[PDB]
Amino acid sequence: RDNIQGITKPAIRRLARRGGVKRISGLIYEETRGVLKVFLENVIRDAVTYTEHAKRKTVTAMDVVYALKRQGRTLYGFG
Amino acid sequence: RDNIQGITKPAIRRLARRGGVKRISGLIYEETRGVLKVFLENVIRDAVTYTEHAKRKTVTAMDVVYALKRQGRTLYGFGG
Amino acid sequence: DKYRTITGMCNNRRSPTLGASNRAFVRWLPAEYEDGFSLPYGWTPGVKRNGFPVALARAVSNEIVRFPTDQLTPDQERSLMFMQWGQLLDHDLDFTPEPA
Amino acid sequence: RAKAKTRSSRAGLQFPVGRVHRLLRKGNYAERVGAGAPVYLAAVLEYLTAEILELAGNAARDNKKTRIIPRHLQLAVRNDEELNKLLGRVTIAQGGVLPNIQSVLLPK
Amino acid sequence: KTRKESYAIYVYKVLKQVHPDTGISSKAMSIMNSFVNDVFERIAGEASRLAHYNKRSTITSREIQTAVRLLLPGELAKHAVSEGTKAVTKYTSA
Amino acid sequence: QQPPCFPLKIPPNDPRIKNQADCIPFFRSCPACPGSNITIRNQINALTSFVDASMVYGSEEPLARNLRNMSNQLGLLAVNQRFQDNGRALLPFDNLHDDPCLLTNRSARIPCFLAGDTRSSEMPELTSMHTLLLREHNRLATELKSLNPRWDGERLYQEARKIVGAMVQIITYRDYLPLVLGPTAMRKYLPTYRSYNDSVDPRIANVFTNAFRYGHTLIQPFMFRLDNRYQPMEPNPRVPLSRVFFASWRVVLEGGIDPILRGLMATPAKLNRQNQIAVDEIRERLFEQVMRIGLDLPALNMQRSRDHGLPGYNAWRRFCGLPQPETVGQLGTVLRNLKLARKLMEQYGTPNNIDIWMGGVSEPLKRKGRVGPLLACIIGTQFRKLRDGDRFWWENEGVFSMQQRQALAQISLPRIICDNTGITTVSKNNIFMSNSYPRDFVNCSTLPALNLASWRE
Amino acid sequence: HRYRPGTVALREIRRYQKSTELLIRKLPFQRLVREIAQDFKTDLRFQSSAVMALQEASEAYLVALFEDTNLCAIHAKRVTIMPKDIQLARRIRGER
Ligand code: HEM
Repeated sequence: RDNIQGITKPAIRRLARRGGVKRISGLIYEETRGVLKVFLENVIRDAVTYTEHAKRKTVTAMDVVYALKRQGRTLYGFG
Repeated sequence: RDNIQGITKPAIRRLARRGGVKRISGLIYEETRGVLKVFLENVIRDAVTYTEHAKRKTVTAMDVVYALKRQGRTLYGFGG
Repeated sequence: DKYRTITGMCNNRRSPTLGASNRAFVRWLPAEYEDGFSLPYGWTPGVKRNGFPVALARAVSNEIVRFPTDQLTPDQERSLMFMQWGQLLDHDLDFTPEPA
Repeated sequence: RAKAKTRSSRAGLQFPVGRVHRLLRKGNYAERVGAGAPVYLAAVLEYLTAEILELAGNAARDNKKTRIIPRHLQLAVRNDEELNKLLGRVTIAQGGVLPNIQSVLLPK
Repeated sequence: KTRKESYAIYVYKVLKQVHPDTGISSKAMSIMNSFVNDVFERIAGEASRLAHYNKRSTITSREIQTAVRLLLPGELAKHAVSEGTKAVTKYTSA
Repeated sequence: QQPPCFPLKIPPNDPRIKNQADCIPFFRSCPACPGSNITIRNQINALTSFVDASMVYGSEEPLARNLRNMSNQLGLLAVNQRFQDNGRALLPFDNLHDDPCLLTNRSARIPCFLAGDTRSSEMPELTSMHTLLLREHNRLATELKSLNPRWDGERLYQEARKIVGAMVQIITYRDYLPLVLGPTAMRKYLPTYRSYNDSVDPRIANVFTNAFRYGHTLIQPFMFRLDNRYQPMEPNPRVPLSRVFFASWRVVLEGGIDPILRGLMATPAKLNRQNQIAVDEIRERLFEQVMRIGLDLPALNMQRSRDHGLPGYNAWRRFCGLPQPETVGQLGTVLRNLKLARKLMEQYGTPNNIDIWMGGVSEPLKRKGRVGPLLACIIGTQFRKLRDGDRFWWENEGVFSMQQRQALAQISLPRIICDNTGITTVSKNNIFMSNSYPRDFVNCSTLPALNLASWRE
Repeated sequence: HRYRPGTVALREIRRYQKSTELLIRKLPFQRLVREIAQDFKTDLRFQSSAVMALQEASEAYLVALFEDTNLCAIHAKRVTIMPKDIQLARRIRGER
């Protein structure tokens, strides 16, 4: 499953526009996809560890919140 | 009481050499002095708060170690 | 390429014959011989190696390896399955044939 | 009463299981502490200590020294990816820095 | 004089296990003591948080195992886990 | 002394061989390119340099075909047609011009067995391991046929072959290597697997064949067999190792492979100490019955190291990155022993001349490991190359499905041992570490089996 | 005799990356620390270990900052470090 290509080029352009970027080189889309994959791998690994410790099969929002918080990325709004 | 000039230009140049810097502009020294003063002010303020809570008058090494660990700058070798 | 080949052929695309069976070993260091090409050390009597005589392997085994058996010390953290699996894995990896 | 034998000897460790248990009980971590938690913690701490000490001793030997100094600990930690990730935000006193120079600055 | 506890004799025993002919200075022993204390506090704090999340009131070896999995990076963690298990089983046998 | 013979000359005052004219038999290895003089001699690897369960499936196509069962459509592997251990399969027999198995005992008249390797009958323990692997493959094929009845015999054979290869790889790289190298060397030389890498040479190095003989120092001088209660089985609970060499009749006619496996699981190995290298059973009585005179396994090791033209101890110390001693004091510092360094210097004269096996087994062992730093370096490098250069690695993407990976990761040696034969009580956790009855044994009615339900097509 | 510019600089880089000592004189740093602490509490005392720990922390911080500054300077196709590089490194690090 090659779902990393589901994060399209216009989506990355929108994320760059929100960040204040005016001109965009054509080689940053693969780089952004790699960066996003690394970040997601770290957070999801921590969340799945938290889920497995509780002997559950469902990844809850609290697991994601704890996984983010333990990386210094506290997220407000999901409990 | 202008002891911020005790951090001489050769000392800043040595610190830059240890960091791998080959050529140094002439205005780097005042900027480095300001940066060092800011860092020292933060750490010493935290250390003095820790000392005052203990109702002491000397700033021990453990107060400095705790003050550093608060900022996320753990230091090994002094204290425990 | 759904399964392995018995001979291990064409496993590497760059060099299909690399890693297969019935080929030469890889030399991590250049070989040393008493003549320089194929003569083993100790073949010709009186030939000194690096200014020193070549020891008899049986003599080395006699003086250094030999020890009275009655003070054998068993391993307190390993079983004979350790030795058996080591031997089986070795019989997997390599086998150097010699002329009959 | 039988001869007292330490818990760390039963687990075959060098780090103290009893002291670690006392520190867990007195440290305000949880209301109760299991019987096997101190053994696990002592084993993990001994493993990490042995790893870093082995690397530091190798670094000292490469320098033709006999005694480990903070420089050798810094060289051991900074030359290992996992240990460098574990101690990313840690300063070692009298450790120095890892010798590197950017390729741009070298004469061409 | 008040006794000051430290992880000095145990670090020296481990060092003699690894490098029997290598010594260690005083600054290096201070650094190793600080390292042991730091890792102990990190693992114990993570285990306490894990116990609190699941509404438990006991720190067990499963909490310590999960804390080691979360904190230690990559291969290190795996080896650490093995060592820890290797101890508890032995401790149970005796 | 004419080619291809390189006999071992007997030194004076030899405790065993008084006749100095006698020489231990020894044959040089087959050259890679015979008939040349301008090319440096190199040796031939007769087997595939991969962990592919090739001890039972053969490395040559004619032998590989001969091993399978062609008289059916179940894709099984041929077993012995005349002997069975309590109704369980045994290895198929082999025919040879000169069979040492018959020479061991004429009255019994059982020839050597046949498997993927010609050395599968040196001792009953290796034959027991081979028979266990064969039984496991046959049982896997049967359960795959019951699981998938539309499948053909060739498909069943290939699938069970893949399963057994992945099983061997998992067991080795997860249980055996950490107990050899120790945590530090295993972590240094075998880091976390990333992906296949075709720029890596998986060929077996020449030194490895001499650096993997460290196991000659773990050999106990006796063979132990235990009954169903892990008690000394009568007759002959313990047998000298000189009388079990090539004695294949001890497998068919002496209760089968269950007592041998039970003895292996519940017997401590031998600890390698700097003053206790190897026992006399393999040093003065190796292959005593088959050969005219007993062999010397350590002396054979050094002689074969010389024959292959391998460099000295210091060359490998420099190659691996360790300090290279030059004098007696430096050698004593490296070995952490003064008597042994003095003996090595009085026999060789310089550390540059010490054989790789001698230097490897004379070094102090690592922490929680069974080899010294140099042997650890060589072995870890070789196994890292084998893992990273194998395109059919069990962890490689596409070789196995995700659910198949999760099913495979739960396998274990005790499960196979108590599932493919009559033993019920087996050791727990690391089978290579548990050697005390009954403190660390289980009933294996608790540990889970291999879930093949992910193999539905 | 005279060395070309940038040669003694590289020699100094190699020299100070091998040592572990402190590169700031101890007395001026102690005076600076006391002057800074004067603004929080009056008539304060310092253990010698406290001043030594402060010096170690400050030197490590400055060396790391100069490494980041060198990276920023090289990014802009330059060899000298300017105050703008220090400001960029600090702003990206989150300090400003
Ligand atoms: C326990 C009883 C064992 C016996 C009686 C035995 C016997 C032998 C003999 C006679 C040789 C040929 C000697 C030579 O010319 O090099 C040999 C080869 C070898 N053995 Fe063993 N062995 C035993 C166990 C082991 C173990 C446990 C290992 C490894 C863990 C091992 C590894 C090797 C290797 C690497 C070779 C070289 C193969 C070659 O170069 O063709 N052996 N064995």
